[PDB]
Amino acid sequence: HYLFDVQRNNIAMALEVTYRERLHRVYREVKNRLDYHISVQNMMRQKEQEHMINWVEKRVVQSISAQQEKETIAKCIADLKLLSKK
Amino acid sequence: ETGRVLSIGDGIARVHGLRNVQAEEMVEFSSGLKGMSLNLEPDNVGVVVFGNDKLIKEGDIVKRTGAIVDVPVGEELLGRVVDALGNAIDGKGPIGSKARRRVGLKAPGIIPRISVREPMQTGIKAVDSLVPIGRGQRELIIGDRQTGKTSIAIDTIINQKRFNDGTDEKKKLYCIYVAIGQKRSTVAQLVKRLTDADAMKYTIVVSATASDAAPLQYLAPYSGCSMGEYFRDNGKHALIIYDDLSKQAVAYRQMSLLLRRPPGREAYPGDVFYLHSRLLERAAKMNDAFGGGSLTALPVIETQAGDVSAYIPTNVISITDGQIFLETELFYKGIRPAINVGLSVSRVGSAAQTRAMKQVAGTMKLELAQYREVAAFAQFGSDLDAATQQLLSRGVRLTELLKQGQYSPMAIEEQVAVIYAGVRGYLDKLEPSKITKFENAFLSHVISQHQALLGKIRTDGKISEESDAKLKEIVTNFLAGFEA
Amino acid sequence: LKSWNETLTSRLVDDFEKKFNYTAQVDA
Amino acid sequence: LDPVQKLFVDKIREYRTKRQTSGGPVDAGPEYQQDLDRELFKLKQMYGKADMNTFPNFTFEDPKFE
Amino acid sequence: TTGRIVAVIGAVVDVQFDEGLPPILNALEVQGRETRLVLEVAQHLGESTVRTIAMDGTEGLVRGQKVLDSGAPIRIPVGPETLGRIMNVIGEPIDERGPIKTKQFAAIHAEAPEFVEMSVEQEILVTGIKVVDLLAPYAKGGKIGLFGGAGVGKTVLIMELINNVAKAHGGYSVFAGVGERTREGNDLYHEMIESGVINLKDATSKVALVYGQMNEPPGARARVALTGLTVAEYFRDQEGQDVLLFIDNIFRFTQAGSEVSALLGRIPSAVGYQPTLATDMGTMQERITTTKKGSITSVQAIYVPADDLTDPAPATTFAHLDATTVLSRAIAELGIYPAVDPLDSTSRIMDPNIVGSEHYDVARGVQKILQDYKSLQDIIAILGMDELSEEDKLTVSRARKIQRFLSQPFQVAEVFTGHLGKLVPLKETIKGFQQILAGEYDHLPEQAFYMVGPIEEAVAKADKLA
Amino acid sequence: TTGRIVAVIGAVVDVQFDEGLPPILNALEVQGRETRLVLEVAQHLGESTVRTIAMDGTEGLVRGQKVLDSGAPIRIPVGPETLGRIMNVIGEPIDERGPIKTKQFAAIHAEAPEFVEMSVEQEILVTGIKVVDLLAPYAKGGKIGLFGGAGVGKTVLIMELINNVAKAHGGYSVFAGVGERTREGNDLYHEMIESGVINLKDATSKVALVYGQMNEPPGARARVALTGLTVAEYFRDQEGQDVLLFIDNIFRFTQAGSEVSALLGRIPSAVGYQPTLATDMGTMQERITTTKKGSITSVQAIYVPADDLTDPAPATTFAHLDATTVLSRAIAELGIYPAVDPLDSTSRIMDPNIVGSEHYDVARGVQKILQDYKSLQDIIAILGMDELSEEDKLTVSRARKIQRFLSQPFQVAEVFTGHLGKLVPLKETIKGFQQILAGEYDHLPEQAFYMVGPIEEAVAKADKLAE
Ligand SMILES: Nc1ncnc2c1ncn2[C@@H]1O[C@H](COP(=O)(O)OP(=O)(O)NP(=O)(O)O)[C@@H](O)[C@H]1O
Ligand SMILES: Nc1ncnc2c1ncn2[C@@H]1O[C@H](COP(=O)(O)OP(=O)(O)NP(=O)(O)O)[C@@H](O)[C@H]1O
Ligand SMILES: Nc1ncnc2c1ncn2[C@@H]1O[C@H](COP(=O)(O)OP(=O)(O)O)[C@@H](O)[C@H]1O
Ligand SMILES: [Mg+2]
Ligand SMILES: [Mg+2]
Ligand SMILES: [Mg+2]
Repeated sequence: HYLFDVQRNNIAMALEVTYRERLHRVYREVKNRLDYHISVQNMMRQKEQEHMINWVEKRVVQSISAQQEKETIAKCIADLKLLSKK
Repeated sequence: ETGRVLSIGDGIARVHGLRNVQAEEMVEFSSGLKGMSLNLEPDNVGVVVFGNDKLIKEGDIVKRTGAIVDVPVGEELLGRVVDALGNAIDGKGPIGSKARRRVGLKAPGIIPRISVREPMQTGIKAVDSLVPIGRGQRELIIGDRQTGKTSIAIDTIINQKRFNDGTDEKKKLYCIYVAIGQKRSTVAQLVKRLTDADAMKYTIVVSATASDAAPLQYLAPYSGCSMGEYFRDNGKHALIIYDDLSKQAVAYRQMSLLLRRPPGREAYPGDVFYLHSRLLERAAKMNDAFGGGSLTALPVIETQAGDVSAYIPTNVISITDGQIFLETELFYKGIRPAINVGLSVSRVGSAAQTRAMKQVAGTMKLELAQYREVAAFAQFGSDLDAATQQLLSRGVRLTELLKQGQYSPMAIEEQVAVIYAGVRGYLDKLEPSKITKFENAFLSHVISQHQALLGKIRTDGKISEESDAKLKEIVTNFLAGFEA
Repeated sequence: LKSWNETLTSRLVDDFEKKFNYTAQVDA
Repeated sequence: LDPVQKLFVDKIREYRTKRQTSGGPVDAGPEYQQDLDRELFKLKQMYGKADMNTFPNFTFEDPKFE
Repeated sequence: TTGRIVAVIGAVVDVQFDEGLPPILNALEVQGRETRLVLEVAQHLGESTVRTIAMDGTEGLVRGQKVLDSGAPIRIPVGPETLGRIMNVIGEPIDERGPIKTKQFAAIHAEAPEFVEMSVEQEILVTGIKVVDLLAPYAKGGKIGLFGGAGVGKTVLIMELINNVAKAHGGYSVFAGVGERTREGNDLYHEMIESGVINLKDATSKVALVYGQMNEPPGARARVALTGLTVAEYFRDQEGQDVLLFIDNIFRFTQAGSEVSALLGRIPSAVGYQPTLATDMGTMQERITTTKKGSITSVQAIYVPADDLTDPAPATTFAHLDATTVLSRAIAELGIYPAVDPLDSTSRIMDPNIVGSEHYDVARGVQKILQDYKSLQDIIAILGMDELSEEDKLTVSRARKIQRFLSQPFQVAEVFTGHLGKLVPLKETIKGFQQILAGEYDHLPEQAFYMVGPIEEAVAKADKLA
Repeated sequence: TTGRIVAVIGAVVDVQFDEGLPPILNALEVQGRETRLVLEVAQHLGESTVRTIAMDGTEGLVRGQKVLDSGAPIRIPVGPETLGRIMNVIGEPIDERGPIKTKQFAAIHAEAPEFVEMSVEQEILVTGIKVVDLLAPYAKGGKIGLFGGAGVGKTVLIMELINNVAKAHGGYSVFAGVGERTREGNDLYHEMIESGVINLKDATSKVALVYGQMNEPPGARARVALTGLTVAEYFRDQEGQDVLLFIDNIFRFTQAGSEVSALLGRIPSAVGYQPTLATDMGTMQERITTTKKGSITSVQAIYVPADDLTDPAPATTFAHLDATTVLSRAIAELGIYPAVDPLDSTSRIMDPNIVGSEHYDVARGVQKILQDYKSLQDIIAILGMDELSEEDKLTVSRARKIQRFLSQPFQVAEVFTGHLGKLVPLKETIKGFQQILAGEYDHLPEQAFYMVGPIEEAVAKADKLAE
């Protein structure tokens, strides 16, 4: 019964492996049905904050191009270059 | 502060200006791109771009850094994965890089050093008995593709768990792993392998791959060196693995050719030797007066059809303190890890084993280079005298011993266990086709029974007539209990 | 037959937290 | 170091009129929406296509044999 | 703006822009021909001149002739309105079915998937080809390489795979024909319309075709590998889908490189190839990959010049694959099709933990007897079979059967084999060999195992002879 | 005068001079370095500019940096106060022991000992290594060369040489490691302080060390050997002494020359060596010689690139030797260290009128039988051994004995071998083989000759292996 017990410690081991699999199923399903929103909020806070910090650009290119009083704050800060360096 | 771009193409930017730029000094580009000076010529600096040179255009602006090229260093790197410049790329936010070492460091001259005495264990029976490495040694892994060249270097880091998760502060070995030329799909799959077996923690992994620019592969193994230079120059033990220098060389060739430096053999440039020479010297065994710290280096080379005449493979062999050859032939033949004993050498010999190994395998390396030749002479079925009838009657069994699984190092103690089994002639009467189901038992039988004996040999690293005596029965207490 | 013997030896958040909690060889 | 610490302020006199202007992601135009749907498909991929708000039922399977 | 041709040679042209200057990679547009002649900047020579690689014939161009910057890379149609359509290297369509009206576009060049995006998902992909499955299995979403010299049967094998794989496959497939036979395209097209993977009637088509064959200029062959690349890329990313990318022949990409590198003005490297063979490749190559997002199972046929497996081209490419199948003339000349070298084809998943150590054990057991036969190969050639020891006389006979039972009549060359096209499932593959190896069959003639399906057809054959 | 760097690639810096164009060979001085940088002048491109090799790395230089015409060729600490001291490429000491103290200095670029100064006297220097002495004895005060592919035992041999020959020697020795392993220098320093040929205390040091390893630039390596021989050239010409000059590895000289040659403006020649591999070697081997004034026994070790003894480097080296020991991979691979090819090794003094008819007749007899065995070698191993003559199974038997008795446990190789060192006096070597040859041991089994010393020590292993 030696040729007959490798099979009796195969079935007592081929069910040890399927009953462990069903116990990590619920994890791979449950923790997933919400780790989803871990991402549906991730692309959301970033993307928005892209358009948000980028929106900065086009309102500052409007601040210098417009505002002729933002051509005075030009010669300003810049003449404070020549000096310091020397 | 710096000047113009004369012309750009193929990662080579000519620059009209930079008049006070240091040779080998890294410049920076208009688009925020770090470059590098390499050709200081009369009327321009040829600069090797460290990335996509699409962004560059004629006329852009190049500005000095003043600095020769450098990288992040120190324990703040362990467990990470950084590109060739130190930058993190495993998406875990920057490293704590207070320490910043230069790549272009020359190697330790004569005095700062001391004969390599410190056993750097691989946990691979084959290596640790017949071609043993030691801390400060350069041992080359060379072979055809898919021969097992990497599952060497990996099995070795994965072996350093044992020592790095303990107390003894000398037996500890931090690992760097340069990955030059490979595909990310692999670098990754490999980190995953490290991580799983839990070794990633003590292991930098600098990675400059296929898609990375040319100078970035040129530089990668140097960077990964500086990082390992720290660990030695500050009294600790590093093992860096360049995988592989073959791909690196190719990269250096590209830069060199694009830089218009007239080509030599196989198109490589003249200093293509200097390249690997200098890098590989930087691994040393520092003498006490300098830290006692080490840098063992496993460079890796890949051959074509076995051709070790190839410019490169001959160069790197002339450099390293010995090497392991691989050979697909042995591989499929069953000899995994495929090694070719007779052709593998360790230029440090026993000077880098425990006196425990030495006693089971110190004149068995010049024995499996004669039992070799003395079974290739009397291959045919005839007659041979009283002396050479036995050597064969042994060896066949012995080889079945260095036959080893993968991702499953062994601690030196156990290696001495099995090696003892045969070498002292406690297997000299067994059918080779079993010598594996055997070992796989007699070693889990003498870990479950005698953590005793292992305790001693593991610690004092030797087999006193004491230890030996116990063995002399634990063995015998097994052959008669199976066949007889 | 024995190789099949050596592979096996090696192996809104409160609506989810409240809802979270072969022998014919004794013959042939 | 004294004519630069206030130019870094042209950057939150806007950061201001943004992280307060409610009424929708500002001035979007069409672009803003479409893309926030493509990345709503692929992010709905690695996981599955079922209900992400509910707790999944459970179909089970017997143990195979080699 | 505008600039002018000042130098022309082959597919390399030199344009001078007085105002402005196009980034390296900007598709230019020649103004003066009845044919869209895209150039593609690749160098700034200085003196406000750039150097470009054509994407078509340059007969006609003149020193003079105006060129307009496009302000962008070469950009092509992408999206689902490509499936069923044949498009060329610049996106233009060539199935004479109007234009390819499509929402978006992509450029052919593009940076490659960062390290974080990689995925270590290793699951076996069965082909029903005995050698491939038993000894070096393909991996789902893996890179696959078919190495062969002229005529050893790469193209047939890629076809059989396309059949045993992409026919019953819920998911998009892209086929890039890079510098091979134009008549092979015409052939594919029709073969895929009949079988109905392409449908002229609907948008039920499951495949996109990108073709730039061995009749087009270097530039075109140079690039088209990437056009088809870009397409597959989309279906992976903006669709998180299962993509099948077939290329034939990826070699022609490096080759074409070589043809141009000469006049671009690089200094020649080993064997005359371009200095930039490893990266030129590796950039392009590392885009073909399975990421966290989508998933590409790639299958590239790789030509080997003069059968030299060390030629830089084939030689470098090996680095990039997860499974390789190498074809030897030597084998094919013994009528052993498919011509697979059992001791030279490998997969990074022949691993018991992945394939189950019955598979891994029958494999390395075949791989052993074979490589044992191969060692005797020399003495058998000089002294003859008889001088072979008794043990060894066997190792041969068994091996020789294995050798023969790896042959498998493909469902394509039903025309050359005449024999009916078999497809063998992993089980009966692994089984049959195991038996042959345990020598249940040392009583059957060799032929009995040549060109069959499962081991039954073997033992079965052996009878019809008797 | 003063000069300004005009351009810099890798290891080759061009420089421009307002007035004082330095003559080729003239060592130049780079002003502004945290460590000394010399530039051996190499050519006049014209327009007051000179191309040059750097004797260290050019990391840092800058277009216009200040360079000064040191007025004359590199100069070194030639003299007696070099013993026990580790010099280098340019004189600077590097064992950390503060300036080498002498007021005699010589340029490392000399001419070469004219015809009339040539000494024709040659007498057998016994080494106690059986294989060399039996078949290719070295000669007191002659050019010896150690040929070897990588890993075949070239360097170990030269150790066991400096151990034997240079210890029982009361003259001066100069070992210069050109281009090889830094590990191996440190390694020798300490063995040579354990033996105390170098003594840190007194002044009894008998050994000058010059060093420039595989970690240094092409400039360095190209000239390290020019230095170490300037050092041993003094101890010859002055003392009239018996100077032992060891080099390891004279190959790295031509390789080093190779690396820069490209950048110097050379169409490459065959195998891609400098078009000058030939003369570069000549005007430099022709200095490592023996004049009437003094004698220099020289022991060079030559790398054979890929083992191809025809590779223009080792190939051209052969002309410059008086006795060549050539090392074989195939022999080493059989465990027969020292892997000397008893049929590719040659001495000028293997003349019966120099070594006697007993010696000669005995060497040549061994050489013969080994050659004959080599001849039966692919009959037997593919067409049945016992199909041989009676005469032949005999010349095989003895041959394999002779072939193994030729191995020696080296004293510096105990670490590898496993047997205690050894050393056989010439006449016990001649006798040993003469016997084996004569048929006197056809009864003792093979392994008994493998790795023993004097012939009797094989009759020892003859019973030890028995019972
Ligand atoms: N000791 C071993 N026993 C059984 N299989 C092994 C062993 N070592 C390695 N392998 C297998 O052999 C293959 C090749 O190993 P690898 O380390 O990548 O060699 P390589 O020459 O570095 N391959 P490459 O990086 O393409 O050159 C693997 O996929 C392994 O699973
Ligand atoms: N798998 C096969 N089974 C039986 N015969 C084959 C097979 N493959 C090729 N042949 C025969 O040999 C020829 C070559 O097929 P093919 O697949 O086109 O080789 P190839 O790899 O494409 N070389 P090439 O297309 O010229 O670059 C066929 O046309 C057949 O007659
Ligand atoms: N005298 C020897 N006896 C036994 N083995 C030797 C001996 N000499 C060299 N070997 C073997 O050859 C290897 C390399 O020696 P080495 O002289 O350094 O080669 P190289 O010729 O390139 O300098 C050694 O590490 C050793 O294992
Ligand atoms: Mg590898
Ligand atoms: Mg084809
Ligand atoms: Mg050496």
